[PDB]
Amino acid sequence: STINLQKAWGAARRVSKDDWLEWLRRLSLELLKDSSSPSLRSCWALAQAYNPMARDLFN
Amino acid sequence: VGSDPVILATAGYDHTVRFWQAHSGICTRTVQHQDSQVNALEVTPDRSMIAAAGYQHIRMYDLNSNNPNPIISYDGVNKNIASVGFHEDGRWMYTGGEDCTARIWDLRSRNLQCQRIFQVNAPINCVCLHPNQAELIVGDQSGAIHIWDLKTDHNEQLIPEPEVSITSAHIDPDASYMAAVNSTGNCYVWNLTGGIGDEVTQLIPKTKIPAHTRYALQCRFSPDSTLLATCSADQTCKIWRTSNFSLMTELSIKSGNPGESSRGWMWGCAFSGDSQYIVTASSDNLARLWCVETGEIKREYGGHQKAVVCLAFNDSV
Amino acid sequence: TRREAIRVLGLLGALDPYKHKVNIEMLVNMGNLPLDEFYPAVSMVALMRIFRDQSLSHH
Amino acid sequence: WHEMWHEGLEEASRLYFGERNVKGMFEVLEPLHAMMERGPQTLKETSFNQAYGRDLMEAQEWCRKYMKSGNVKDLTQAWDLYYHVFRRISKQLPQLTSLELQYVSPKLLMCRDLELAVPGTYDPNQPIIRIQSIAPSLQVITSKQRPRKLTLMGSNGHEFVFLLKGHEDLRQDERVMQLFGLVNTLLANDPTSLRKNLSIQRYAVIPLSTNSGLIGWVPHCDTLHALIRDYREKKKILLNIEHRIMLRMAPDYDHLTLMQKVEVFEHAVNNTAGDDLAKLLWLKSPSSEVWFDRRTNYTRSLAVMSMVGYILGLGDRHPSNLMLDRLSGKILHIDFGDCFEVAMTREKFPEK
Amino acid sequence: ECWIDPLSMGPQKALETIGANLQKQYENWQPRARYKQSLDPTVDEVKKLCTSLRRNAKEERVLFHYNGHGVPRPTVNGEVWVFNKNYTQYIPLSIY
Repeated sequence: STINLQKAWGAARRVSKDDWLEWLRRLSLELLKDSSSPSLRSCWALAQAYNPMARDLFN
Repeated sequence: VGSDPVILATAGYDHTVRFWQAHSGICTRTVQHQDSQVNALEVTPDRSMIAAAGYQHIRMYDLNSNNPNPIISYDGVNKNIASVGFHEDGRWMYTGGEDCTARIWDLRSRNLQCQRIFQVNAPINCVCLHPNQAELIVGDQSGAIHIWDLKTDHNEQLIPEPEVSITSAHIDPDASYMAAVNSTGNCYVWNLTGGIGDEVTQLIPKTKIPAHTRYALQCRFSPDSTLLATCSADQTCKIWRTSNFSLMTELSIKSGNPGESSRGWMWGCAFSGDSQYIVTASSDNLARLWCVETGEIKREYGGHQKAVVCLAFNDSV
Repeated sequence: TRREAIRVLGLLGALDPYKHKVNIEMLVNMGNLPLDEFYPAVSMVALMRIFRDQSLSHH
Repeated sequence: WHEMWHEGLEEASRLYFGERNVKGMFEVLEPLHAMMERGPQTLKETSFNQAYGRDLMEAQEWCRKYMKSGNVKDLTQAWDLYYHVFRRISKQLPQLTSLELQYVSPKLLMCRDLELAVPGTYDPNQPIIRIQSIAPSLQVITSKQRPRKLTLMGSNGHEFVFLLKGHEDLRQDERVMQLFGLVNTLLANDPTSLRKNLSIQRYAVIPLSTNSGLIGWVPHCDTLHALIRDYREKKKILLNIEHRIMLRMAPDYDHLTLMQKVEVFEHAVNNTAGDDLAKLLWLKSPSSEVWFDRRTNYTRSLAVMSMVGYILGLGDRHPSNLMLDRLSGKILHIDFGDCFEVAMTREKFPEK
Repeated sequence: ECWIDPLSMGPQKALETIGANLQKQYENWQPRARYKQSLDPTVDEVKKLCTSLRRNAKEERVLFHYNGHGVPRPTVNGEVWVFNKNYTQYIPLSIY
């Protein structure tokens, strides 16, 4: 469960703000899906729908 | 210890008094000192029994007999005894304490109570008997040196520097110069006016030596009166020549490495009979017999569990 | 318009910052708990914010 | 009653066994006998007079027999009964973690919507926040003096917590709070000080007798000693590490000379990183932006109380007597028992 | 518990008080009987208690009152929970 993560990490092909913002979204959602604690894994569907939810659970 | 011409006692927080040998570096005999530490040792001029000033008791152990209990336990004091003097005749004994009350104790008399008292304002840090056996120099924490005359009681108070605790002060056997030491780390030398019957004893300030950066702890002239050892909390025992007041040799026990904090304070300085050697106690639990001219550790004394605050040295035949 | 909005801040003067002051938990959550408790607590807190208001209707 | 009898027998034991002052011992105990001579006014007083009161009265017979006979065997019978109830009381006192109004004083429980206003709240400009109701439970603080933690409901609806100290005269504290009011006024008037937001944190003090009174409980506070204790147990650091290092290097620390003490103290300081309070202020703070604001207030508040304390003469400032606001960051000083350089004057453990 | 709030009186005193009250309560129905309380007992303590009361009345009825509100529920294997000497572990006790 660290293959899609390594794609998000070593992309670095972002030449704008929304490009990195898109990178962030992919990074956050991959961490939720991965996350061992199911209380976080359960919130993955909402985070896809709502960006603020992803940022509140980022840390 | 007693039969041996040279004496070298040692004592600290470990409640022992270890009598070493200068020629070898071997502990000949220890002596127990319970209920307190030892703040200052002192061999008697008669050399029959050593003294050990501690907390609320001036004890005096036997030098001849081995493993004895304290012969004398002068009680009736408080707040420690910083130092102890001894009259060369062997009759009178002087002390100084933090109770702001100098005293005199008659060893010959069996009376527990002392004989004379010279109360002062601030705690007494150091005693020093004048070689003429008539004047007693007395430092204090406020800075005021005094000269309590033993015949006229005319104390001539004097403050070299305001609001600095003078920690020790010594006067050479020839009564030429008198040195004092304070918590700033200066070494105020005073030229003694030549008065005995007149007892003028005027102190002429000669030189303020900037001896150390940090607290200085003891100064003492040699029997030659050519050298003035001055110990401090900077882990260096500097030796100043009496003539020029210059640093002939600096004996340091530093680590030689910036990563070493508070290795141990140096407060021991006892010259040899001929100013060839110099004894030195340190808080690193180790006595050190240094060489004066060269500056080399001749012998090292070890075996003390705790720090070593006192020294004794006696080459009196 | 921006020009006027400045010209009006000019005429009204420059207020002293003090004079204007008179005129006018997520990290704490983690600071306390262990991580196995923290994860439910932080999930709930993030869900409660969505629960209030009309944002809940969408999600 | 059992607390008064406890402190009374402690004082009477010091007079008799310590000083051998027998007449003064009776002067200590005879008010407590007249105290119970009112009778049981509450259920707690009933159960005391039931369990102990019978024995105390019997010990009074031996005391009253001694007054007209003068025998050691007469008075020792009373001290046997006195120490009997004292040991039973001494066992009880740790168990008194909380007091219920129904038992200790039901009068206060009945009290509802009193017109008498909340102590130290009355202002001639503000509307009187009269007492709505008293809470039923009293969380007794486990200390040497065993202060209470009173809490009152205001008519405005907000709770007001207080600290009910016994046998601690609070007229000094009341006067000192008047002084802080004056200084706060002066700081408000100075523009430089006002710009820096300098002020002294103060609390209500309401005396009730020569012994007892009310102190206003400051919320969001905890003693400095507690903070350091709790931080060091978290980080697995020994609470008494500095003391242990000193006694290891030199076990005679108390009897050492001044210079010796300075060495010992320095040796401890060099071998201990004294950053515990700074470090814990960081961890406690939620964010750096708040952390910085907390520290600015902290530094200024301390300086303000340093200068004011010097002038007032406030000594005996060990870390149990000052507490830190975990939100504003300001320092608070409490228990101004020692003033006008009393600590310097006293021979025992003088503070310089 | 036995009409006594245990948290009001503090832990140790409350346990003694409930045992005393329970004795009194039983003494309403049977006042002439040897009562012997066991308060959070060990296994040996239960053995010595029951064997002593059995020795006293070998041929007569002896009452065994058990209140397991503070211990985990009994197991399917016919076991009942008691404490260890240190009150750190629930020790099982076979019904047999």
